[PDB]
Amino acid sequence: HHHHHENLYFQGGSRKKIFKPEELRQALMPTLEALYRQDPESLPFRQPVDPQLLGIPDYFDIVKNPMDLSTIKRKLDTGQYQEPWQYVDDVWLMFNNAWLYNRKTSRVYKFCSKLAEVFEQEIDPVMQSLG
Ligand SMILES: COc1ccc2c(c1)c(C(=O)Nc1cc(C(=O)O)cc(-c3cnn(C)c3)c1F)cn2C(C)=O
Repeated sequence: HHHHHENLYFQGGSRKKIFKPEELRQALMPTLEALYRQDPESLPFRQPVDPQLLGIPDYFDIVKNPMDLSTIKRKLDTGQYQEPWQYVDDVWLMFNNAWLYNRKTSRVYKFCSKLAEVFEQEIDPVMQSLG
């Protein structure tokens, strides 16, 4: 959760601007696209986890707030984010759920780490420009 330390405007205080959905798409969709471009690493993250399909019925005992790339895409596509930090926190939620649910020595854990590396590189300059 180190990103809470930077861009303190998103952490708290009074409203200084209204982000329009188009503004957020233009700034943020490229960072999401960067994750989708990771093949094979994005494949476990392009749809919500389906416990019955994947044989992991305990999934929702562990992960209370599921998230995935397609949901994040949809929220950007339909204007459901009011501010950029909400998008960033959903990306981190997706990664944190995967790292929580999966052992370190499983494929999905490894793929999560790769995607997290890619995201950090793409997002940092973007969030500076929006803060
Ligand atoms: C069996 O144990 C687990 C445990 C956690 C998993 C997954 C599996 C997982 C996953 O396998 N997602 C997934 C889902 C689907 C789907 O159709 O819903 C498809 C793939 C997939 C697509 N192509 N490939 C090679 C794999 C895919 F990787 C995604 N997970 C997450 C994000 O935690």
